[PDB]
Amino acid sequence: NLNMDLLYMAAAVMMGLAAIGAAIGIGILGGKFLEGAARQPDLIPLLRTQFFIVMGLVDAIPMIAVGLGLYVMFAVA
Amino acid sequence: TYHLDVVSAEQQMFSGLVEKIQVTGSEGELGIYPGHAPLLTAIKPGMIRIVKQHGHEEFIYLSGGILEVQPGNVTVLADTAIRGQDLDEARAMEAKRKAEEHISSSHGDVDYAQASAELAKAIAQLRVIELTKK
Amino acid sequence: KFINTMSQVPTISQLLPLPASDDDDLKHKSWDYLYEPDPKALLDTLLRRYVESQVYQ
Repeated sequence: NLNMDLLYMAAAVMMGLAAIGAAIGIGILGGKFLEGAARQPDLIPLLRTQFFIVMGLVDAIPMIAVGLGLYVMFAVA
Repeated sequence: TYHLDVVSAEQQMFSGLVEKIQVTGSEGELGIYPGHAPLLTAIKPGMIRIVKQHGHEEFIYLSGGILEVQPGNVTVLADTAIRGQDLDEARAMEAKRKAEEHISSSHGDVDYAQASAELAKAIAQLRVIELTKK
Repeated sequence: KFINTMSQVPTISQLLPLPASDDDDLKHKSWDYLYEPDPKALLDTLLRRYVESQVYQ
């Protein structure tokens, strides 16, 4: 019935917005990371360490969005 | 920490280890730190704060020059620099008198291109003479 | 060149090209280098001061 037709749409919009947010956020943050190496490479590992430290908080919310999108699509259905 | 060298065509202004420094630049003032990112730049009329061991500052006038930060040991080159107690408030006030006259006495663009530099010299002195009191 | 009050040595040395066969400062290395904008002018005027200093001295 109509329930499943709307629930796939809800999961779709949630995961789409999550994808845009996460992808562009890491795009900007990693863009600054890659800029640092072009200035000089010897803190590629340490800037890559701070990169993961920050990228965790980047991915904090979009994976709540993805988790609930997956839940709606496979468990509420 | 790190070693700072300050020189001009007329004399060596300073040479030795320092804890931190705040220096004039082309766009704006900048603070240097131990092992800072290497850079070189021209400097606008201003001054440099030399905070040495135990936290003792001294104030050097930098009327014009270039600063170098490629190594841990940094370097200031001055087209004109004056030690902070060879100058005085009376001298900066004379510079103020001179500049305020020349602003009224400059009427074209080339002569204002010179009077603006005279004003900048006066203002940088009027700045360092106040900083000197700390 | 004034090596002593009563002895001096004649010398010849090159200014240009600024010799890169001097000892390399491999100790000072970095993870970021920043050139202030219009680096050409700053570097050109800086090198003019270099040649000025060497010749006058």
